[PDB]
Amino acid sequence: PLDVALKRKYYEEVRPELIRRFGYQNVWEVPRLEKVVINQGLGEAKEDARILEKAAQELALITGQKPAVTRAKKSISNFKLRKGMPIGLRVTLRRDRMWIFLEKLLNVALPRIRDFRGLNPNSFDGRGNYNLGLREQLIFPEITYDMVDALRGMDIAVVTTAETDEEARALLELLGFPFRK
Amino acid sequence: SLKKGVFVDDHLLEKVLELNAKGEKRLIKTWSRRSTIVPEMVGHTIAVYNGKQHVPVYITENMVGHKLGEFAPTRTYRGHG
Amino acid sequence: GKGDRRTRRGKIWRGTYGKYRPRKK
Amino acid sequence: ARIAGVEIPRNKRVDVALTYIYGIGKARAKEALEKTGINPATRVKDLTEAEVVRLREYVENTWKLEGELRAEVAANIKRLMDIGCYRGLRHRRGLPVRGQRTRTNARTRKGPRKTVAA
Amino acid sequence: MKEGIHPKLVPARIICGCGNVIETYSTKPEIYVEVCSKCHPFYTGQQRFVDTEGRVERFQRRYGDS
RNA sequence: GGCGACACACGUGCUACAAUGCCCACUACAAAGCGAUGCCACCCGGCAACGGGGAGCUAAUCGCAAAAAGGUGGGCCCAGUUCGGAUUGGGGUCUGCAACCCGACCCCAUGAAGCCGGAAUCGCUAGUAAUCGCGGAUCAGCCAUGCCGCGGUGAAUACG
RNA sequence: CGCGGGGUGGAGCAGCCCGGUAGCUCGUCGGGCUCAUAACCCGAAGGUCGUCGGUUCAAAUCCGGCCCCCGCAACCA
RNA sequence: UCGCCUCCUAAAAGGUAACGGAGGCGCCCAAAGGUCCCCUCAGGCGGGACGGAAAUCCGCCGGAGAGCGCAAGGGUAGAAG
Ligand SMILES: [Mg+2]
Ligand SMILES: [Mg+2]
Ligand SMILES: [Mg+2]
Ligand SMILES: [Mg+2]
Ligand SMILES: [Mg+2]
Ligand SMILES: [Mg+2]
Ligand SMILES: [Mg+2]
Ligand SMILES: [Mg+2]
Ligand SMILES: [Mg+2]
Ligand SMILES: [Mg+2]
Ligand SMILES: [Mg+2]
Ligand SMILES: [Mg+2]
Ligand SMILES: [Mg+2]
Ligand SMILES: [Mg+2]
Ligand SMILES: [Mg+2]
Ligand SMILES: [Mg+2]
Ligand SMILES: [Mg+2]
Ligand SMILES: [Mg+2]
Ligand SMILES: [Mg+2]
Ligand SMILES: [Mg+2]
Ligand SMILES: [Mg+2]
Ligand SMILES: [Mg+2]
Ligand SMILES: [Mg+2]
Ligand SMILES: [Mg+2]
Ligand SMILES: [Mg+2]
Ligand SMILES: [Mg+2]
Ligand SMILES: [Mg+2]
Ligand SMILES: [Mg+2]
Ligand SMILES: [Mg+2]
Ligand SMILES: [Mg+2]
Repeated sequence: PLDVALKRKYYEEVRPELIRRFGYQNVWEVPRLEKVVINQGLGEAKEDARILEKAAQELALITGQKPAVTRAKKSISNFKLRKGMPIGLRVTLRRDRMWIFLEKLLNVALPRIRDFRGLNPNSFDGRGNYNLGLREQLIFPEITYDMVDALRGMDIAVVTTAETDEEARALLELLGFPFRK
Repeated sequence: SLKKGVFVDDHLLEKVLELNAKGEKRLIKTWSRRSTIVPEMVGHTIAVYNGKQHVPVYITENMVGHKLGEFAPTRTYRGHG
Repeated sequence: GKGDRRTRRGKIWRGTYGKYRPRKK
Repeated sequence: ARIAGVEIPRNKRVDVALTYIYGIGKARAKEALEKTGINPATRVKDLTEAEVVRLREYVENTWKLEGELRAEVAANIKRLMDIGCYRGLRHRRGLPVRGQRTRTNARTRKGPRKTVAA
Repeated sequence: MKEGIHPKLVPARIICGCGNVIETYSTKPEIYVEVCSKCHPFYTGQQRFVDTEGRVERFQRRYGDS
């Protein structure tokens, strides 16, 4: 679907606010938002390669994409880890499917997080992308809670064309990202 | 606890109410650890007694409902080894 | 059991009275 | 279904299944049951999403609970320590706060025993 | 997207302490969300319900009347 | 102020680990002792501790008093749980010149170890052992689970 | 100098060979039995593997240097 | 100690001794082979639940210091990885 409420909210009322604030000679110079990369690192399923495809089934359900699997770069002794094995799932979502996911994340998921006095605002990476991570997977609407065998969280990479943190913050703020200020 | 109550020994309650309207305030040593503290105690430095000597205790506003002896410990420990 | 002061058994054992063993007859 | 925080109770009884929340039990349970006017002998398994929303919305709103409660008891203790007070030292050193006796069994608050020689 | 191997992702409706989020466009249409914060209970749309800090406040208050 | 200390070690005990059990309601049956510087019916306020009031008793003459287990009914459905209530947070009550060190009690929250205990080891031969409650001395109050007593129910087993 | 073996809880000895895991007796500590000690029983603690380097994902283990130990040898002159 | 490979000695062709200085081989791989197509390292800094010097993820910087089954050399990402 090409409609998707947040996409809109970005175009009508997020873009202009940004042009009003920083002020921009070019339509392109104003920050767009590409690539939410979701990544589950799991040493948890290492010797068990079965547990994994459940986690990928879970990730599919909330993303609408099947993740691909990442495999161990080098071999490390101290926690098991032959250089062969699967460490975790990683899904790239952009372009619509991205949007429909961030919407759900803003209006349902984070709200459901126990505590949550808001998203940490130091996680901006200095060139203006943002990262965060979640402890449990059941904070999502598509997860039924009786389909959790074991908790696994993840890492989320919000990538943005904004050259700086400040602008990147502004973009995401205006989209409705709740921040701990 | 008490309530119809809030007991404070008149010894220091004197010299404290005194150190409010004098305009000057300094170091005051009481044996009264049974008393309660504040509001006009705050900012003052009182030396409470543990049975052995008088220990200076700086008075701030979350020390409020507490007796003075709470900030002047009677025993000496530092563990066994 | 006799040590739960929040019950009839506790209160009796401790000899006391309250919401969990109110005095009536 | 789930009340404050996540805390899903289930099956069992309802007025019992309410204990399983941090901050609530016995009394506070039997209370919110007639102040939302719900049968306590009913089982959380089955009941109207109606009596479910009345129930969540009451509890979550009346008193503070798992997240903010824990953090509030947390903060009290922090205050007791670092103010320098005597209840504070016994939190600092992991020892019993209210009278009692440490020459012998404090175990609950001292840990397992750590034996030494004679 | 490679055809096979995939959740449908069809338009939905969805629920909360609030009304519906028409947005949806998710797998598995008709979902029920326990509560959100936005929809403005519980933090955003700051309610500050149940509110804390009372414990420095209290010790000074019932205190000096007695 | 300390005798109340706490890395630890021992003795005597209380409470348990549950369904011959826990909870709530209703409903029975004791004895011995204490009390007009005290015991306090009954009414009211309070969820309650308790606080107002306030009659009777120098006491087989009024009070402590409810005995508890039991009985009946209902609930819990084998779960670290309606088991178990240690710890801790907050809120109060009473005594007392005063409850920080060091009080007892009520309420809200918190709910720990514990699923019958290694080697070892104690008591008990009948109205006993188990188990259930009650009074008193000391005493302002109380760390009593102690002690000295009172009755309720009430086994097993001794070839030798 | 030369060739061969060794260095691991307090003591004595395995494990090294064949990379991943450090065990055995005794001592030590806490309980028990005894009037008491020993014997005896029930529990526990304790080693970074001489050392410095290297190899590997990983070194007590494989490799090199150095330091001690024990043994053998040092003949025709 | 004795055959074989790498480096130095070796005096800028080749070659060149010593009981000169240092290391390796006596295998291995049905994919670690042929071809076509694609992809590009290590490291550092910043961000990210369990994740720690390091598992996985995201950003920038990083002409090769990585990789090329094993020693060393030469070579090599305009690929041999
Ligand atoms: Mg930053
Ligand atoms: Mg950017
Ligand atoms: Mg109980
Ligand atoms: Mg004594
Ligand atoms: Mg003490
Ligand atoms: Mg006892
Ligand atoms: Mg356990
Ligand atoms: Mg005290
Ligand atoms: Mg059981
Ligand atoms: Mg026993
Ligand atoms: Mg007494
Ligand atoms: Mg008694
Ligand atoms: Mg011994
Ligand atoms: Mg002996
Ligand atoms: Mg060596
Ligand atoms: Mg190494
Ligand atoms: Mg000869
Ligand atoms: Mg000769
Ligand atoms: Mg000569
Ligand atoms: Mg060269
Ligand atoms: Mg040459
Ligand atoms: Mg030449
Ligand atoms: Mg030449
Ligand atoms: Mg050789
Ligand atoms: Mg890198
Ligand atoms: Mg980093
Ligand atoms: Mg190279
Ligand atoms: Mg080479
Ligand atoms: Mg090489
Ligand atoms: Mg080379």
